[PDB]
Amino acid sequence: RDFNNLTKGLCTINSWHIYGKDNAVRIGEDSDVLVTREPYVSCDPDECRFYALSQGTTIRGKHSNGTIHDRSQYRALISWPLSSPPTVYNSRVECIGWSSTSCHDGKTRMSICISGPNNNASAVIWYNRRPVTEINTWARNILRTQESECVCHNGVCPVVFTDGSATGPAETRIYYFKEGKILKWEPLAGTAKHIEECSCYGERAEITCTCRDNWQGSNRPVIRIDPVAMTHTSQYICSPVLTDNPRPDDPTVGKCNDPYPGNNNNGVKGFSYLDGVNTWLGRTISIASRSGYEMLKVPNALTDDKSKPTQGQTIVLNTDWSGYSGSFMDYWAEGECYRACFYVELIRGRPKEDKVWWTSNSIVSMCSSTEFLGQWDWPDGAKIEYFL
Amino acid sequence: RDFNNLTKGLCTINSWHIYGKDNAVRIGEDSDVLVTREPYVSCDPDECRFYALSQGTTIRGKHSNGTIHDRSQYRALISWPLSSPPTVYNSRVECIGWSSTSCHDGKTRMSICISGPNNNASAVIWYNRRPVTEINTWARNILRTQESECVCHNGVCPVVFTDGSATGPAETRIYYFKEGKILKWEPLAGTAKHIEECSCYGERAEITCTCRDNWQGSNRPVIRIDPVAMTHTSQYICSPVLTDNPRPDDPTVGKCNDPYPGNNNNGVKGFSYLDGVNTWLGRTISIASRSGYEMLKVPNALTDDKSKPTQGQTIVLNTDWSGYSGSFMDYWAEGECYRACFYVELIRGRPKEDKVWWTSNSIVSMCSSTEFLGQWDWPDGAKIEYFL
Amino acid sequence: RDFNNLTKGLCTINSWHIYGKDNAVRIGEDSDVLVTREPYVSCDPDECRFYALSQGTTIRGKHSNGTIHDRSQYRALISWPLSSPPTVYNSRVECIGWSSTSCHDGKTRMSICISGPNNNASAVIWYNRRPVTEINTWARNILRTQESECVCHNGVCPVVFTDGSATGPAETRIYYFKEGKILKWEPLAGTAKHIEECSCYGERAEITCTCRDNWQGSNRPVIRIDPVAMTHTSQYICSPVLTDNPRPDDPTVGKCNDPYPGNNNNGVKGFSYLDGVNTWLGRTISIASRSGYEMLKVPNALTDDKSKPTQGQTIVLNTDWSGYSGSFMDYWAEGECYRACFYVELIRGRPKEDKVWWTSNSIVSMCSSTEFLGQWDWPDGAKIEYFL
Amino acid sequence: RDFNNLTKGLCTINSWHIYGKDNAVRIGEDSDVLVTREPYVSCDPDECRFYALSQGTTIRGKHSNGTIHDRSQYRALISWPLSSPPTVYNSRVECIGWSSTSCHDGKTRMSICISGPNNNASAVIWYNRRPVTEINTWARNILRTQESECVCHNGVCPVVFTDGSATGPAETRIYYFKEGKILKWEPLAGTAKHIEECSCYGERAEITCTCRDNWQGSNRPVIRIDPVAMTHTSQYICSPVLTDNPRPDDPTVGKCNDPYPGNNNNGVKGFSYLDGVNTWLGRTISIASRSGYEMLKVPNALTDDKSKPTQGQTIVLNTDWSGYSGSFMDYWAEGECYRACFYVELIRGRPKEDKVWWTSNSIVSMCSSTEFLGQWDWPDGAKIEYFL
Ligand SMILES: *[C@@H]1O[C@H](CO)[C@@H](O[C@@H]2O[C@H](CO)[C@@H](O[C@@H]3O[C@H](CO[C@H]4O[C@H](CO)[C@@H](O)[C@H](O)[C@@H]4O)[C@@H](O)[C@H](O[C@H]4O[C@H](CO)[C@@H](O)[C@H](O)[C@@H]4O[C@H]4O[C@H](CO)[C@@H](O)[C@H](O)[C@@H]4O[C@H]4O[C@H](CO)[C@@H](O)[C@H](O)[C@@H]4O)[C@@H]3O)[C@H](O)[C@H]2NC(C)=O)[C@H](O)[C@H]1NC(C)=O
Ligand SMILES: *[C@@H]1O[C@H](CO)[C@@H](O[C@@H]2O[C@H](CO)[C@@H](O[C@@H]3O[C@H](CO[C@H]4O[C@H](CO)[C@@H](O)[C@H](O)[C@@H]4O)[C@@H](O)[C@H](O[C@H]4O[C@H](CO)[C@@H](O)[C@H](O)[C@@H]4O[C@H]4O[C@H](CO)[C@@H](O)[C@H](O)[C@@H]4O[C@H]4O[C@H](CO)[C@@H](O)[C@H](O)[C@@H]4O)[C@@H]3O)[C@H](O)[C@H]2NC(C)=O)[C@H](O)[C@H]1NC(C)=O
Ligand SMILES: *[C@@H]1O[C@H](CO)[C@@H](O[C@@H]2O[C@H](CO)[C@@H](O[C@@H]3O[C@H](CO[C@H]4O[C@H](CO)[C@@H](O)[C@H](O)[C@@H]4O)[C@@H](O)[C@H](O[C@H]4O[C@H](CO)[C@@H](O)[C@H](O)[C@@H]4O[C@H]4O[C@H](CO)[C@@H](O)[C@H](O)[C@@H]4O[C@H]4O[C@H](CO)[C@@H](O)[C@H](O)[C@@H]4O)[C@@H]3O)[C@H](O)[C@H]2NC(C)=O)[C@H](O)[C@H]1NC(C)=O
Ligand SMILES: *[C@@H]1O[C@H](CO)[C@@H](O[C@@H]2O[C@H](CO)[C@@H](O[C@@H]3O[C@H](CO[C@H]4O[C@H](CO)[C@@H](O)[C@H](O)[C@@H]4O)[C@@H](O)[C@H](O[C@H]4O[C@H](CO)[C@@H](O)[C@H](O)[C@@H]4O[C@H]4O[C@H](CO)[C@@H](O)[C@H](O)[C@@H]4O[C@H]4O[C@H](CO)[C@@H](O)[C@H](O)[C@@H]4O)[C@@H]3O)[C@H](O)[C@H]2NC(C)=O)[C@H](O)[C@H]1NC(C)=O
Ligand SMILES: *[C@@H]1O[C@H](CO)[C@@H](O)[C@H](O)[C@H]1NC(C)=O
Ligand SMILES: *[C@@H]1O[C@H](CO)[C@@H](O)[C@H](O)[C@H]1NC(C)=O
Ligand SMILES: *[C@@H]1O[C@H](CO)[C@@H](O)[C@H](O)[C@H]1NC(C)=O
Ligand SMILES: *[C@@H]1O[C@H](CO)[C@@H](O)[C@H](O)[C@H]1NC(C)=O
Ligand SMILES: *[C@@H]1O[C@H](CO)[C@@H](O)[C@H](O)[C@H]1NC(C)=O
Ligand SMILES: *[C@@H]1O[C@H](CO)[C@@H](O)[C@H](O)[C@H]1NC(C)=O
Ligand SMILES: *[C@@H]1O[C@H](CO)[C@@H](O)[C@H](O)[C@H]1NC(C)=O
Ligand SMILES: *[C@@H]1O[C@H](CO)[C@@H](O)[C@H](O)[C@H]1NC(C)=O
Ligand SMILES: [Ca+2]
Ligand SMILES: [Ca+2]
Ligand SMILES: [Ca+2]
Ligand SMILES: [Ca+2]
Repeated sequence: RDFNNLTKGLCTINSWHIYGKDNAVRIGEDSDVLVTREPYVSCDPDECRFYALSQGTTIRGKHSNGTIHDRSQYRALISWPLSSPPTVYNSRVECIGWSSTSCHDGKTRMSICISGPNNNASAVIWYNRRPVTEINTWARNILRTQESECVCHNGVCPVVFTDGSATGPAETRIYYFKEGKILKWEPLAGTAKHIEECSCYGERAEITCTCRDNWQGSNRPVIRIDPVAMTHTSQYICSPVLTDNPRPDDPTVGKCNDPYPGNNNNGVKGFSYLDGVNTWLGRTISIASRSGYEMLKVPNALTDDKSKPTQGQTIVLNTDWSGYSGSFMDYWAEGECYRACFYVELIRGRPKEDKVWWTSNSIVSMCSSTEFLGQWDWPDGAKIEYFL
Repeated sequence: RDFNNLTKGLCTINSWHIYGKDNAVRIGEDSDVLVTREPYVSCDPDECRFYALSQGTTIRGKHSNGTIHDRSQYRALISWPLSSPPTVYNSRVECIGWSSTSCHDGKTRMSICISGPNNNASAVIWYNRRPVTEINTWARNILRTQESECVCHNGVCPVVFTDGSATGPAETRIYYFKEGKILKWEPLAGTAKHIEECSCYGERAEITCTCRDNWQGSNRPVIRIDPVAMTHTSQYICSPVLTDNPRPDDPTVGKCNDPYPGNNNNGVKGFSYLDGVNTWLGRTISIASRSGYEMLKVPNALTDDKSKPTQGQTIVLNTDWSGYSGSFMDYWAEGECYRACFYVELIRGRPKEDKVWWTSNSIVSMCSSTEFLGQWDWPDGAKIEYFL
Repeated sequence: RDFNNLTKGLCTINSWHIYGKDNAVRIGEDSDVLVTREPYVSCDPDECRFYALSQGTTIRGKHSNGTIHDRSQYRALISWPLSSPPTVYNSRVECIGWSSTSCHDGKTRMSICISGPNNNASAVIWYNRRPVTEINTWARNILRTQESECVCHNGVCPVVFTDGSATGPAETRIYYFKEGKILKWEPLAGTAKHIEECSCYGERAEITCTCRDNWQGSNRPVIRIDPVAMTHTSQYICSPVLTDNPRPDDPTVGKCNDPYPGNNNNGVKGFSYLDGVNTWLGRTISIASRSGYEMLKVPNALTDDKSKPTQGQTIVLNTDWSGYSGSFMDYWAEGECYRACFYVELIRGRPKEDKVWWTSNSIVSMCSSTEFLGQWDWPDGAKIEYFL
Repeated sequence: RDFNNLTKGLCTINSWHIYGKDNAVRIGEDSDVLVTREPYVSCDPDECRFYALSQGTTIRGKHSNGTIHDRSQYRALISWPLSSPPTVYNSRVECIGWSSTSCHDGKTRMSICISGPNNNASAVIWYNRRPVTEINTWARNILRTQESECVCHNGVCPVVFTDGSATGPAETRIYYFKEGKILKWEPLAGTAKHIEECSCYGERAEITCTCRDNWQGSNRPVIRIDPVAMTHTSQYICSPVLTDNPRPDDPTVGKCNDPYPGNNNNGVKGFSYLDGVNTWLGRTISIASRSGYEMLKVPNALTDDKSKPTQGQTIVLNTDWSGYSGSFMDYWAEGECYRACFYVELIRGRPKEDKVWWTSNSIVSMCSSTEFLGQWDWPDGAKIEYFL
């Protein structure tokens, strides 16, 4: 009932423990589960929930044929209980649209969905389950945003949006919202060349976003934001451990303010926790496809351009599919420090498993632990052959 | 916890943004979704919900054969969460009957369903989930009401009812209710010749209803109601832009107090927001069938008998089916002014798509924006051929 | 939050209006609806709900074969929202057992289920969702109770139970409960020869039950109970309009303290509202099967042994099936007087419709009105042939 | 809102009455019910709920093939309403893992799930729906815990865990938790040789657990715990009535501090209420398989090594399958004394019913009564042949 303030710092991460997993494609083989993608996880003061962009069909309905396409009029942002499937009967629709973000400021929740044709799209900002502000396309080519939660400090909650080419210079803006209303906005500044799909967190009154350059970097852009002063800066992560996909093999030396060359015009949403010696990077294991997934401890990855791993943890094995991944935290948990968490989207279907006509996913999520705990891998677990 | 008072005026409408959409016939192909029609949208102080008249079968059950018929003992008024499907397991039954209306007065909700044979029907008025007043048929031929929400001001909530022929003079009455109890009622007065199915809103302590003349006007009747004095008047919308369906082509000059001739004995429930220069009319694009849907800005449409459009927005394209449409607003939203909203019913099945045996629909709804936002079209999206 | 007191008297009943109906066998043809029978309706301070004894299978599951049998280990008392179907996913299990009753005393709800073999059955009394008192069989032959709600006055809520033969003298007792605990009990007294299945209501601090003599009366037993003094008496309804089924045709003169002869060893649960000139009897239309259903106004039916009908209302037509019927009222509704209500069970399947292997039902319920409203009939509405 | 204190003693148990039963495999033949095993029952201050470890598939989905295996990444602890089925749409996931326990301390609920490979497993302790403490494997061979509720006294809630061989000496520890945090822990002490799967209760500020020796006793280990002093002791139940399974026939004299020999390396989770003359033991009827189930009154079973039964009650007959069983009580029920309750898991499928490919179960539970009530048997009730 008063706005949350990013007061604490992050706990030390010595390993990751399972937090939620829904087994959605298994259970969807014989239950009424909706076809999604682009999932994430966000918390309220009293419950943390799973989120995704619906495709408007169940996995076994006939209209599941064709769900590899990203934007259409039948998609919506939906949320559901932690670790249940997106069912037709248990899901809550937040807003209509084929790109989103959402965060709670302590008093209530802001949601933003985007819909439109490519050259005439528009975002409307929902605060306390009601429509308040709308924004229209500025550069007239697929206006999009984070696809994972935003972060708020005393009422102000910044959101990064890109409008323009995904294969050349684009127009990115950081908007500062409070209670649904635009306070100010700025264009992207600093050395990042291209921003797409930011995954963010905050600690000690600062917001950090690890984003995706689609144009030309296989190393990742980072935006640091100040919610009080309402300003931001951008860099690339210095470390040679490259975490975009597809990507060239790891070099010896990395790049701090320029894209690392080697693969152009493609990527994946990813994240990292950047906290000095306590820094952990997430990445696909295949350099060529979204398959496998690992967490790697690389001290001072952001600043040191020769930093190599110090400890690791396999989250998904290379023979299993992964996809998008992002950051969230439960800022309303009791304790001295923010515990860091992430989710990994596990895509099943087209394009890699071409023998069915649909695309869908399941979620796995994890949080940090100060113990050095043992590891297991967490694959989707459906057998595509049962759907034939 | 005290009665709502229509205090504000309407915001300026410079375009319309998506508000809710449920994709019910898509998802019903493989989920347990009920067969409906005659939908609308109404808001409580804490949530806005979708409503419709159930047919008592799911779309894929065998009893869906024959649901083109309008009145029977198996229909009921049901409500469900905003932007979910009318599912068997997520729906709430408000009352039993094949015609309805419903509004919240600030303290609690009044619902009215009607059932009976044609020559002996009856309305019972429910207030706070309990039956309170009943009214019996006065002219003994299909007693009916709005099929969309009523509007309340300080406890009084007026409802328009018609009893009699749909193809000649009928008996229409406006009843003023407070907490379920009839305060007074009047017969229709003013120049409207025939009223059927009113769609209403209020601003600055006045209620406006745009209704359907079935007998002989292709231009629409309007009733202005005063909830304090409890009086009303009626006219037709002056503008030559004709918004009933089927209808003759648009003339040059319009009619203010007489039906515009050209099509007799048929129509569709429709609406409009009548606010001086800030006036917007909704209509089907086909003059011959309920197909396509558009919003048109026609300044002073009610009074000027030569008013032509000034700006437009396509809501459904002409190759896709539409149906009934109406007005609602969220009178409990924060702000200086009432934001105007509407829904469009999208009928699928018989009679136009004769290769299945059922009739059902989905909902699309929209609210206004002061920005000039870009447009997309919003079709039902099912493929009838999957139901064969 | 303090016990309800039967303070008011009954309103005048000049006709009956629809209150709830669920269309369960229609919708069960293609939804996951449970097989029930022996339904009734009971109200809490904030909601009225539907109740029945489950058979532990859905209508279309294979285990629905054999549900004509009455007692087994798989039955339970369940409640669900007013006018929805008993679905697997929307139902609440109150207690386990193949005979029940349930009422709310103002503070919280008492439920009683009975299970056992025929010669060793037992009742356990649940108050505030917890087990409190248990009673064991006294005469060792199918211990049973009302199959419809009990009625409470200032904490005391009496329940009638029969243990023994259904085809000869039995042992009936009236137990007075308060907060789950037996205060006292008495054996049946007065002139009724055999009690089975009582349907009760209260007005002005008196409880009236119309019961079923199975042994030898086609006229019905009535028990009047005093909850303060905790005493009771019994008679038969004097009127020649006979309301049990099967039954001989209506005589000219009736019997006040003896069973009317003509049909032995069979019956149906039924009810009546006994209020001087304002008295209304419910009965099947067939004298030979449970088919058709009507309400009849017979002034002073209880006392006058020559009373004939004065006004009527057809509830179900004779070509459609009916079954059990009973009384409830919403003692927590605002108003000067108790409005009288009833439900009718509509059985579908074996034994009359032998071409399927299951038995199940739907509910229709009605309440009274002081208006003289028009009538419609309310049949189940499923087509058995869709289940083949 | 303040911690529960084990204040009362147990009521006298003169027979057992039905409390809950869900009929899950019957209803799962045609509803979306999840495949489980290892169920139990736990109560909150306001509701008692059913719990089990999910297999991540519905009974009729294809992924049900192979659910005889115990540990995998697709299992989770779920809870659902008392006496409903574990449905996809009505279940709540508590934590991820293939072994668990859970109890409410009066203020809120602690849950512990365990996942991992066999040689690197880990427990994480959830308090108030959030992850708080994690523990890693100490002896590196299937770290497991109770599979039924723990018991709390003024904030401290002890849990027994075993890590190591199931066929030789293992490492067992008793951890004392308060609000999610480890206060202390001890290794097992006293004369018990092997602990696996403890079923516990408390009365007068003492916790009693009846556990399973898998290695070599057909008589059962008992741990008595003191939550204030945080200490414990262990013995075997002295009585010759042997309650593990498989087991040799009952001897004449029993063993108080040594395993009774006769069957090595196998068992079943079971329980008992140990209260002087008021002592009741539960056991399978077959000495060779988990089939049949009975309650037996054996006065002073724990201490007297020649104690024989005095009274009995058949719960499941020998021709029907049983499985695991355990103890719970509703410590928040009104009354002078704790009423004792238990559940029995009823396994259906492989390995005994090899003609299907899945394994699943239903629950039956019972509580005590001071009346001598009559008995019935409570079998699962599905017919396997309907699943072919
Ligand atoms: C029980 O549970 C515990 C807890 O999980 C288990 O213990 C963990 O075991 C993990 C696996 O062994 C281990 O993870 C690794 O940690 C390494 C850190 O070790 C180094 O430092 C420590 C301390 O200083 C030393 O002891 C040790 O000797 C090392 O010096 C990481 O280096 C490991 O990551 C790399 O290996 C894996 C494959 O094995 C790669 O997938 C990964 O990407 C890393 O290697 C690639 O990238 C680097 C960096 O640029 C390159 O140098 C390297 O050549 C690889 O590059 C190619 O591949 C990538 C990806 O395909 C591609 O992009 C690139 O182009 C190249 O093609 C690893 O993360 C945990 O630290 C350990 N935890 C703890 C606390 O012990 C235990 O085993 C369990 N089991 C049992 C049986 O009990
Ligand atoms: C990006 O997004 C933006 C936002 O949506 C898009 O911009 C919008 O584009 C819309 C389509 O062009 C446009 O809508 C039209 O607005 C007209 C107003 O324009 C006039 O005034 C402005 C300013 O004064 C001038 O600039 C302009 O030159 C005009 O003078 C309306 O007139 C349009 O409606 C009519 O056209 C459509 C078909 O195009 C008809 O369906 C509709 O019914 C209207 O026409 C019929 O009715 C009139 C009135 O009686 C008749 O005169 C006419 O002949 C037609 O009559 C026949 O048809 C009807 C229906 O079948 C039948 O009943 C009758 O009998 C006859 O048979 C239209 O509404 C928006 O204004 C514009 N918005 C803004 C802010 O710009 C942009 O394009 C998007 N795209 C891209 C690529 O970026
Ligand atoms: C619009 O809506 C309104 C509101 O519903 C409709 O108006 C209602 O219409 C009803 C049907 O006509 C009517 O109901 C009947 O009321 C009779 C009362 O009428 C008498 O009194 C009034 C005033 O004093 C007089 O005007 C009138 O002339 C009469 O004197 C009841 O008598 C009727 O019930 C009997 O008839 C039906 C069949 O028609 C039987 O099923 C029923 O059981 C009753 O008859 C049997 O039982 C009696 C009593 O023992 C016997 O005497 C008789 O012979 C029958 O016995 C056989 O059958 C039974 C059952 O099978 C069996 O057990 C026995 O053994 C024998 O075999 C009836 O109830 C409403 O009163 C009326 N309401 C109002 C306010 O007007 C209107 O019509 C609608 N329609 C339209 C088109 O607008
Ligand atoms: C109506 O409802 C009421 C309420 O339920 C019903 O009344 C109950 O009826 C029950 C069944 O008769 C009865 O239960 C039995 O109680 C015995 C106690 O009786 C003794 O004491 C009383 C009073 O002192 C005396 O009246 C009586 O004469 C006796 O002396 C228990 O002994 C019974 O348990 C044993 O029998 C059953 C089979 O019948 C076994 O399954 C069970 O395991 C017990 O026997 C085995 O174990 C013992 C102990 O070591 C051995 O000595 C014995 O030989 C058996 O051993 C073999 O089998 C086991 C299991 O397979 C195996 O492990 C071992 O190796 C050996 O192979 C039984 O529990 C209730 O007490 C009674 N309740 C009341 C209040 O009356 C009434 O009947 C219902 N019916 C009707 C029609 O109205
Ligand atoms: C956050 O800080 C503001 C002042 O900046 C204060 O009013 C607010 O209550 C603080 N938040 C919380 C959760 O205390
Ligand atoms: C899916 O659609 C394609 C064309 O878009 C069609 O050929 C294909 O057969 C469909 N798949 C199935 C399984 O119906
Ligand atoms: C509406 O007006 C009445 C007086 O006409 C007042 O009592 C009521 O509280 C007002 N409504 C609200 C929501 O304040
Ligand atoms: C629907 O009913 C008609 C007659 O009312 C029948 O001929 C038709 O075949 C039915 N449709 C289907 C698909 O069963
Ligand atoms: C019912 O009567 C008792 C006294 O007999 C009184 O305490 C109670 O509050 C009354 N009930 C209500 C609902 O007022
Ligand atoms: C129902 O059970 C009977 C015997 O109890 C069997 O003959 C019959 O065929 C079954 N019905 C169906 C449709 O399976
Ligand atoms: C339990 O005991 C503590 C003191 O040991 C006390 O504070 C607490 O309130 C007691 N529990 C309850 C439910 O009263
Ligand atoms: C289950 O899996 C086995 C091998 O694991 C396969 O042979 C069997 O046929 C499957 N069962 C069914 C009914 O599909
Ligand atoms: Ca890239
Ligand atoms: Ca018309
Ligand atoms: Ca009889
Ligand atoms: Ca053993």
